[PDB]
Amino acid sequence: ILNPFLPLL
Amino acid sequence: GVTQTPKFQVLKTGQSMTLQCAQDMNYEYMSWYRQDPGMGLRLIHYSVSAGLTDQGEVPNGYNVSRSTTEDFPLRLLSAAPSQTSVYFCASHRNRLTEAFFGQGTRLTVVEDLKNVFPPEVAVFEPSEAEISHTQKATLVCLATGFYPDHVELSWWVNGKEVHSGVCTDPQPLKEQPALNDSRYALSSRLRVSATFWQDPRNHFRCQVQFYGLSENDEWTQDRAKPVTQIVSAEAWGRAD
Amino acid sequence: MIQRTPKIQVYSRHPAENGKSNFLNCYVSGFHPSDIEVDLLKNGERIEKVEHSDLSFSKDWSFYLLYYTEFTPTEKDEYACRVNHVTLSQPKIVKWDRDM
Amino acid sequence: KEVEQNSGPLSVPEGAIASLNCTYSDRGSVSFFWYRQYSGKSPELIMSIYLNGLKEDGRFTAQLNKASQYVSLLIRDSQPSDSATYLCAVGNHNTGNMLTFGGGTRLMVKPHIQNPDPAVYQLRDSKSSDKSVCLFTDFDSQTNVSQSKDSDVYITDKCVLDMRSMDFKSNSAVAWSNKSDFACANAFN
Amino acid sequence: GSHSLKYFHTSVSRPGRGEPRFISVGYVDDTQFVRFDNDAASPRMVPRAPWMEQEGSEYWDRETRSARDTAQIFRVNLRTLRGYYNQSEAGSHTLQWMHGCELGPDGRFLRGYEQFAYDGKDYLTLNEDLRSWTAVDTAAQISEQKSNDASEAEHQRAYLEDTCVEWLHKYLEKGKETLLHLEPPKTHVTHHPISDHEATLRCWALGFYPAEITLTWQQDGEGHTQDTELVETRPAGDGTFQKWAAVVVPSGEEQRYTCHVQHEGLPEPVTLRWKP
Repeated sequence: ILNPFLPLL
Repeated sequence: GVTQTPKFQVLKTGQSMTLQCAQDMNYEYMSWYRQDPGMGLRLIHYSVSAGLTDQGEVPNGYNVSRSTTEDFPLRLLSAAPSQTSVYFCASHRNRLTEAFFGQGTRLTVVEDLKNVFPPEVAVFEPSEAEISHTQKATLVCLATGFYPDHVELSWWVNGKEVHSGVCTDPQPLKEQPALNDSRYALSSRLRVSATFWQDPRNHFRCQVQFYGLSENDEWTQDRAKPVTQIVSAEAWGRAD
Repeated sequence: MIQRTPKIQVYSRHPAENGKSNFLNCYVSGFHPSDIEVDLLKNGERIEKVEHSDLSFSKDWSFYLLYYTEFTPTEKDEYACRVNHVTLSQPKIVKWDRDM
Repeated sequence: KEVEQNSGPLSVPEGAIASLNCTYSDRGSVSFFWYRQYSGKSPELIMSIYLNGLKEDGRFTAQLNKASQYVSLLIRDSQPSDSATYLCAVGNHNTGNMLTFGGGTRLMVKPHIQNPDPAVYQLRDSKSSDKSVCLFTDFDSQTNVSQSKDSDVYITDKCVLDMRSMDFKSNSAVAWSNKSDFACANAFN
Repeated sequence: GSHSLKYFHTSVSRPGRGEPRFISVGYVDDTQFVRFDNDAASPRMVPRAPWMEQEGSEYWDRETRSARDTAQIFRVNLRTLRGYYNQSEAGSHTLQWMHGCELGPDGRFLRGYEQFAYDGKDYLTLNEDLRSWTAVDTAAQISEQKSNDASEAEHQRAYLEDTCVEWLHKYLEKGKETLLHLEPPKTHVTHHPISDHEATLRCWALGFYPAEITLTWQQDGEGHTQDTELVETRPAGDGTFQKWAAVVVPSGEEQRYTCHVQHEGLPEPVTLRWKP
């Protein structure tokens, strides 16, 4: 499944 | 970093209003939760980014919109008693990471503005039997007949606010447990040494901040306007 | 701002037999950025039922794609792949050779 | 509910260890939080946890076990300021609805009263009103204060004050009535 | 080592032509199994492997929401990086993101990785410890700081060590016949006269899975430096892969030449010759 955790660059 | 307004608010059944929420952090996600007394937070609505909205667990009664990233107003369409509650706004970096909440909004929905009343305040002086037997003096403050339950009680000794020796009830009492528009009582205690109390140059004040009606609300009655206001009571020390 | 020109191969899924149904492949890879045009030609004309794969990339970030279509080769029919990309002045056209 | 906490309230002696537990129904949860709320205030984050096992921060330890679908919080060396509602929240990635909160567990850190001397005093109004309140004070932390059985008599909950410079803690409850029938002597039964 | 779950994300800005293009693909080992493409009215995550055709709507609803959340943040990040590098608002730029988890032979987590690239060049890398980041430049250092403050490493590690591994198990179970039961190369030599005195021997490996393969030409069973062209391994379009290797040989000397194929799907390495 896709990663639930999304970095803000 | 999350500014939410107003802090308190009273509404008549059927009125509408908007609760403001602004964030400085520019996160994509914003939310609205409410909490009834002694309960969990329940999600009302939320927004994953500018111009998107979704329904939480308890959407009924409310609308939201997200023109800009920064703001997420909540809108009570038609006020009802069941919406009497504390409302918290939040911002989030991701859908499922830490929520950063606003200061909150306490909202009471009342059937008619002529139920609102500021509190009467009275300070009660220490018992001499307490002074004799313990060498300490307990003052009691007592705030009566207020409504809605939107008060902050403080103690001032010689004009400076105090926290040591102080103790306020957790919640207030309903004066009329039967009535659904019952006004409330709230007590507090300040305890000082007998010696301090018995110097009569020492000034004790119980201040009760009340949150009632705004300028632009409408008052149509004999009594003055249950407007936002402080109500105090005082005692000086007593040699005997 | 990296730019890499695509590498191209054109080939059948299965060894070619005249008169037998098959698939014609054009494989572009090694390219960046991802915008690309790829078409399969039958005798110089653009075939229209051409499908392609979902854009993916290698360790080096360079992209790859497969364009493919059902076909039946004949001795006579000539097939190629037209590729264009920002890195090309002019379409690269690569002929299908069935032995490769 | 999706997120289950016992509402309590729970007592812990001051200085002792508090333990709080939280279960959640959906295996697809992937984020876990402990928030603290002081009465009628906004939840303040104590600890976040995402990997199975333990996570430590000062007096606070959180344990996550995703196979058993519980999170817990442990508080060492409990202090008065740890009295609060502890709110468990999960990120349910299957449903997507921001953070889901449990009903909260209310924790009361109870200090030892050194020299209990249960007594009832009576207080006169600072203005001539002839009105008075009753003060039940100096009882121990295991004494609970019963609620009014008379519709005309009001009795508060108990609260504890701290005379910091005296290193001294007292419990207190207040009672009052409109009836002149009203004697303090037997108010608190 | 043994098995992997990887995703590959591409966002491309098109200023003035609406929101960025966003494509997401997922691979178990060398087998693509899902995709999401926002070029559409309502882009959904969809299956790309027949063993994924039997998932309920709970899968597709979540993965679609999660895909769209990703596109959104990639838009935001594209804007931020344009600022960091002070580029014009007319320009099209590419932000890529790859991440994956690998199992050891015990079926447990062995390693995890994650890497961002801006305009085709490393930008920000999650280090091997999965606890910290390496930034390529001043802009990427701004990003490092912000991810440190946000505990992003910790969140990524939870995904990579736990969720990723747990779904890899599920996928390997559902596609067992394709992912574990490998496909060895069908293997043959063709012959192409170049002139009067030389020919090309072309050694074919066809229909093999996974993609990793070795094709070698040898001369009386020893290593020669004749002309030996090796084409890049290419997809057959049906989930398997192809490669060939070629040598030019003196006409009449063909049978001094052996092709050697190695592939995980073969019991033993194989050897092959021209069959006239």
